[PDB]
Amino acid sequence: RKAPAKFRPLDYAERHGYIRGIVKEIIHDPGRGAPLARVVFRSPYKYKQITETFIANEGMYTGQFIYAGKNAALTVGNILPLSSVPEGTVVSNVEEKPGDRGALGRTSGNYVTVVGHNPDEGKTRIKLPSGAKKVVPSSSRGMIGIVAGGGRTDKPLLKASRAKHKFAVKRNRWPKTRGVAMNPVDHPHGG
Amino acid sequence: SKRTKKVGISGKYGTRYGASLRKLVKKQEVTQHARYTCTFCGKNSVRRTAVGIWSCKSCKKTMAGGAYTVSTPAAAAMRSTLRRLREITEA
Amino acid sequence: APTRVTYRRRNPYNTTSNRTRVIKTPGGQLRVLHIKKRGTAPKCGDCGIKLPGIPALRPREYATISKPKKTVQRAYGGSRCGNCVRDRIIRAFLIEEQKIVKKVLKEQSQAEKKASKK
Amino acid sequence: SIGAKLALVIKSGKVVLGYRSTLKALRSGKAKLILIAANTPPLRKSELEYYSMMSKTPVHHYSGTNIELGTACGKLFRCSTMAILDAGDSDILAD
Amino acid sequence: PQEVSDIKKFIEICRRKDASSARIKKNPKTQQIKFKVRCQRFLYTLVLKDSDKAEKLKQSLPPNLQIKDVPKRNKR
Amino acid sequence: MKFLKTSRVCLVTRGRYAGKKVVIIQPVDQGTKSHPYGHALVAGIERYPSKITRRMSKARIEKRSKIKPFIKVINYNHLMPTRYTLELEGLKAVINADTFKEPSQREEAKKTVKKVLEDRYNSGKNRWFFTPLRF
RNA sequence: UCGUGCCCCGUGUGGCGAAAGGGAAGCCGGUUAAUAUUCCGGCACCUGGAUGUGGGUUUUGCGCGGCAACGCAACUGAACGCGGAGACGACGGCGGGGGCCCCGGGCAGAGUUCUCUUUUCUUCUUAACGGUCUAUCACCCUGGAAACAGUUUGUCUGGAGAU
RNA sequence: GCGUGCGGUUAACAACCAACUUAGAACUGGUACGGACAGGGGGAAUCUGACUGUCUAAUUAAAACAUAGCAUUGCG
Ligand SMILES: [Zn+2]
Ligand SMILES: [Zn+2]
Repeated sequence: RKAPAKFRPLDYAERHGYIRGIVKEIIHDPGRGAPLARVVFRSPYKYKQITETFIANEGMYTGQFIYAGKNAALTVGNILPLSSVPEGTVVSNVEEKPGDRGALGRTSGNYVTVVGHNPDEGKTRIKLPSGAKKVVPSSSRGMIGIVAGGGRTDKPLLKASRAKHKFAVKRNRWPKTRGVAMNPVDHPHGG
Repeated sequence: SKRTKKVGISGKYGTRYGASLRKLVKKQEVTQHARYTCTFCGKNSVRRTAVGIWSCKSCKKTMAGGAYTVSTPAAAAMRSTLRRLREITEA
Repeated sequence: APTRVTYRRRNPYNTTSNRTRVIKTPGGQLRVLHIKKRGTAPKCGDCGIKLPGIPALRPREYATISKPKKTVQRAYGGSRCGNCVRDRIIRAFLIEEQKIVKKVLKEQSQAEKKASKK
Repeated sequence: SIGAKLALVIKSGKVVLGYRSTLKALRSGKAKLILIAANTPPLRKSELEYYSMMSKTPVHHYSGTNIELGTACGKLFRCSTMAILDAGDSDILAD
Repeated sequence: PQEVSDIKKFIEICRRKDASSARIKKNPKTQQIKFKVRCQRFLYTLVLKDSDKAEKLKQSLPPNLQIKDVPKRNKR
Repeated sequence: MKFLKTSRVCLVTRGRYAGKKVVIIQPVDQGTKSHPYGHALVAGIERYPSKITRRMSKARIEKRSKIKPFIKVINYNHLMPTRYTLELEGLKAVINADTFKEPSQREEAKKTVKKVLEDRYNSGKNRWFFTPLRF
């Protein structure tokens, strides 16, 4: 793992217009089921370019121009505030608050559905992958589309070694000893 | 000259893990090892690099896709209703 | 004839910095010779292909050879390949021409809008 | 209609298939029509459009891929772009 | 070590200031004669066919340069 | 209609002069024995004049307005034609096929090309030809 | 020069941590009771600095040639940027190279020899560093392929231009 | 010695060079012939744990533990 998967920080260009970036690499991230996309943007304030790391939606490719901002088009890979999208649009890496660089719908094959808009108080009702309903500020950004790599859990692991390889790069506890297989000093289920 | 009658690519697992689990893993293995026609250059050279990543050997384009297939039916349906929503929004 | 050899340095492990080859000396004796790692060909910054005409050396060895040996006499020579340079030239020309065309179309639309308003 | 017209042009008139021969026809100035497939790379597409603009040659954007364009030309290989030098008995140029 | 293939270059090398010494090696089995001049960085060798003109090249060599014939045994 | 004619402005895409702008002196569509393909005899700019600002002195302007030319036989496949045209009376038959067989004739041809191109540049016309392509 | 000022830039923050990771550069011969890629002889290399000579470039001021891939002893290049190298898994078969093993002839030496054995055995070597001519991949030019062709042990490649 | 324009696919022929496998046959010794060495006993069933793997270093290696698969609960 090199860099965290975040949006750009919310700046003037994304607040008032759009900025174009180019997808240079689509890379594998260890411990994550979803591929990442490296996108290069211009810095509006200096000559040097800025490289960002997004969670890649399905259909994104190297050499593609994506657009991030209020006036960006409704196209897969583009990053828009939720106030700029119609109802029924599915998005990924949705910010809980504007500027948190994305929190919801991040794992492979998952997305967040924009259910409704309340423009009077500037709120947006969304549906999460767990089925929960949520209200977020309408200026929260999301990337149009579905996170790539879906159907990963359909394949059986079939082998203790494949489970071991999955969890060794993830730090999760493996193998797992049952509590009832333990002595009473170790677990409340012990004995 | 068919060498196995049903196991196919699952013959490498022998008699282990159960018939149903071998049959379930077979479909993912076949799709994830197949070659696919590139949508950019038209050649039959797109193969899986890692999970969710599909690369074309000829034109060197790398695409984010499904875990074991280049495209997901949910993603294709998403593209269709996205194009409908874009037409409604623009018009 | 004794054919078996020893390391000539104090590292006894077969690491990537411990590469040896066998030589026969003018004294008629088999011996090892510690060798460096192979050089790596420079690669194009756009497509990643190996750049023709450029030697493959360890990085500090390039400081010891002259400029014409480290480059190709062309724009982006020794950094980008000829095909990628040609693609850059054609793309730059065509995109600037399209920018002029779009500017002309925008000026015509602005003139039409001004005439409609007036 | 464009497929039937292409078949008639293949039967009666004269064509060249492929990028380099299409460029040679545009340079010679005897090219009557240029067909460009949908999945042609945009840089090559812009270059072919610029060459046709210089030579005053019409351009048709074929909606199929290079596979479909090769099949429509009646070949067993792909074709990203093609040039019609003689319409033959078809009316493909009058459009 | 470097091999010089041109007589004019060899004469310039022998006339250089850092030319400390020179020696003549005779290989009668191959019928050849080698003129070796020791400079600061390199030892320069001119290889010739064993001939009277090759012998007379010694007179065209500079007089202040010390010139010695190689013995048959290299005694330490 | 043919466009690879005399006074056509083209871009060189391969070779040591890749990216430079040339004007076609003579088109050879049928080819010759030495170059059996469609090619062109061109004159172009190797070193573009530098930018001139309003506070520069006259000596500095004269120094920075110099042009280094070149002449070339080039394949059609290594040219990118442009809609621009550069009509120069002084470059009419400045080079031929036998110009490239003698080093001194190339020198005289390049001197003539330098004089004509610097005259046109100082006139202020055809600014696209004298600005370098950025790529 | 209102002489005791003004301008530009933004990225942060120091150190330790590998005699198996990364990494500038040395080979051969001889030598001691005991050290040796360390001593001695010969032949080299790297890094840094200063300043000459030759050669190069320039009166078309910062080289020339090749369609091209690119070549050639040189052949200006600050700020600010881009890129490459350092820099990378495991396993399988295939091809090239060094070394070792094996076979034959020849000179010299040694052993065997009741009989046989033109016999059995031993030495026959060439470093770093350089010059020069070559070496799979790949790339360039011509040209436009179905009666499809090229092609690996392994079926990949070709109008996105194959043979 | 190369350039063409031809002409022909019995080179299906000559010259030179080279190594290891495979099959077939006669003859011949025999108490032995993978002659030492090296090197599965096989089979019918029952219980039991799916399998590969792991532990009580110094009395227990197992129906114990783990494992893939399955099910439930909490968390926006
Ligand atoms: Zn492709
Ligand atoms: Zn490239």
